[PDB]
Order: sequence, then structure tokens, then C-alpha cells
Amino acid sequence: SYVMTNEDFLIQGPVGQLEVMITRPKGIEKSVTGIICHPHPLHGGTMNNKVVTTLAKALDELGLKTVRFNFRGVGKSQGRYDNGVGEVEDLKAVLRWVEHHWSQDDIWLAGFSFGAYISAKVAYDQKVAQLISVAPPVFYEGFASLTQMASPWLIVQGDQDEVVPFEQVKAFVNQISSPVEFVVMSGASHFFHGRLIELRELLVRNLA
Ligand code: NA
Ligand code: NA
Repeated sequence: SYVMTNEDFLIQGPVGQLEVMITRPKGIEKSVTGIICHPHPLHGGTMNNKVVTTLAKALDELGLKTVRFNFRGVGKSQGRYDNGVGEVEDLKAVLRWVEHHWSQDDIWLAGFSFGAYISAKVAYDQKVAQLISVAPPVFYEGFASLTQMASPWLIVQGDQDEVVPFEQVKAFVNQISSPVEFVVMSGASHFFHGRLIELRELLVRNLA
């Protein structure tokens, strides 16, 4: 499907255009596409966030096309913040767009913090081949109900994350019924400053 690679472009979202960028892998391209959601739009989170980039690099290394996008209101994406509700619809729109362009592909959903919540919400509604959360903000009220996730779920978490505390994520992983692959980076903060190479390696190791 003719879609320019490694450049920002716009697609139709629920409330306006969504800014998207895709990548295509450098070797065998698997019939799996990963969509990666960014951290909190109200705290400067965008599709260009470095943890988002790292997730994309990991998925690319694994042979997946990747799709990153800005939630409504962010960057060139039109509209305004919608309480985590419309943001779910934004991801759902990007997901439909992926399914339209690559109908044969399985889907991976991934996200960092706010984006981990949004992607988990969608993966709870539509079983996908793999869900990936980095620093899922499990204190969000909307996380409480995500107890029987059908999609396989990898959670990567720094144990020195002060924004999303390890013990809270651990407790969430413990309380939910469905199995989670819970991978912890020792000494990593919420932002993985200087640990992005290791984060990529950790993702690849656990997703290969
Ligand atoms: Na966030
Ligand atoms: Na905007």
C-alpha cells in the first residue's frame, strides 16, 4: 500500500486529522504491524517521544512495520484533549486505517505511559497478537477494569520510576487475572534516561 515511509502525514481521525508516521523493516517484513501510542498529551507527550521511538526501533528490528501517531490536539493532529475517551477512538481509527492498508497483518499495540493505557484499552476490546506497555500508569481509574486481557501483554517497567511507581505496577500485575510478562529494568526512571538502548534490547529479547 502506497504510504510514504519515515515521514509525517495525515489521516482522517474521529474529530479531525491525525498525524501519523510509519516505518518499514530493513529485512524480511513480517505480516504484523505495530501501532505505538505516546505519553500524556497534557504533559508534552508526542509521537516523537524517545521512548516511543525506542518502541518503534524494537518493533522494526523484529521485522514489523510500525505506526506512530499523535493523539488529537498534539502536533498536527486536530482537535483537543478528550479525557482519555476520544484518545481511545483515535487509536481505534489508526487501527482501522492499518487494517485497511494491510488487511493481512496481525496487530501489535504498544504505548508508553498514557499511551500504554490507551493501547491497553483498545487491546481489551479487540484481541491483538501482542500488547506492550512501558510504564503503564496503573493508577488511572480506567486500568482497574482491565483484569482479563485477552491479548498477550508485556509490561516493561523501571524500578526507580517515580511517576509510575514499581510497587503499584507490580500490584496491578498481581491483581489482574490474565498473565502478564512483567519485565523490570533496575535503576531506570520513568524516562529511561540513557537507558534507551537497553530498553530496545530488552523489548526485542522479550518479543522475539
Ligand atoms: Na503519560
Ligand atoms: Na494540533
